[PDB]
Amino acid sequence: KVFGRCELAAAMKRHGLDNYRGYSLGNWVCAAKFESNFNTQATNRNTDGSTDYGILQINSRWWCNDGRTPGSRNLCNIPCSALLSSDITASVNCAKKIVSDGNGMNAWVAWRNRCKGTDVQAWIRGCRL
Ligand SMILES: [Cl-]
Repeated sequence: KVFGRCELAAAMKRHGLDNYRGYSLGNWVCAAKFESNFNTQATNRNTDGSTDYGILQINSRWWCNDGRTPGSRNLCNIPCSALLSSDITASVNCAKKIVSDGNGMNAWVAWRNRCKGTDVQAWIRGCRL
């Protein structure tokens, strides 16, 4: 599923991401835009053999199991394929664990490089929220 911008904003808010760990809802929409372009089915391999999955590109080395990543930890205790569903519940629950770990949203390279320090609130403007 390719979410609309305001459509994904409403869903992330419904699942309690707005202001989660102090990160306003705009930070999460911006991150999804640049990690996956709002596409729940996005997958991208990394150099270390792991792969990033879903609308927030969660990694198979530590967080989910795709059965092909050596040293997998599956800390979110889910198959990575669950991160590609049209229902973002699984990606949201795992993202909550990631952002709580210690480095905050810096765990998302696209957020650090393209969202952090910008007008992230622009990513929810015009949305009926
Ligand atoms: Cl915001």
